[PDB]
Amino acid sequence: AYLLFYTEAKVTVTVK
Amino acid sequence: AYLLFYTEAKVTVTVK
Amino acid sequence: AYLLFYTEAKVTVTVK
Amino acid sequence: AYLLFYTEAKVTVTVK
Amino acid sequence: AYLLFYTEAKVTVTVK
Amino acid sequence: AYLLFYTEAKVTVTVK
Amino acid sequence: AYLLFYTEAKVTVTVK
Amino acid sequence: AYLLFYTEAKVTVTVK
Ligand code: NA
Ligand code: NA
Repeated sequence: AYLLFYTEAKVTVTVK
Repeated sequence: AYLLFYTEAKVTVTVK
Repeated sequence: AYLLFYTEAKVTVTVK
Repeated sequence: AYLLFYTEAKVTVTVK
Repeated sequence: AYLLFYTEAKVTVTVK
Repeated sequence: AYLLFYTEAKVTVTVK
Repeated sequence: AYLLFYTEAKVTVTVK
Repeated sequence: AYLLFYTEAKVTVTVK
């Protein structure tokens, strides 16, 4: 799986 | 799932 | 300095 | 400053 | 598992 | 689980 | 400088 | 500046 960084500042870290 | 930062400094990095 | 997580999910990672 | 992620997967992590 | 970084700058973060 | 840092510098980031 | 993980669980992420 | 990941497994995190 990847660690993904969704970003605006703020970031959301996801495991996909 | 998210990586969540539970924080006091120190932090717990939780996989949820 | 240390990395300061301001958590709301989303987080801001500050260099404090 | 804060950690600024530039996301494309690949990411560039910077200190802004 | 552990976090495996593939570095090129850009990096891919994976869970191995 | 949480991210467990085994630090020696170098670190191993385990998903515990 | 390094990012250093001072660790107990919780961790302090230090910029040195 | 960048956060850089030198990697062997172990990783070294640098601020450049
Ligand atoms: Na890309
Ligand atoms: Na590249």
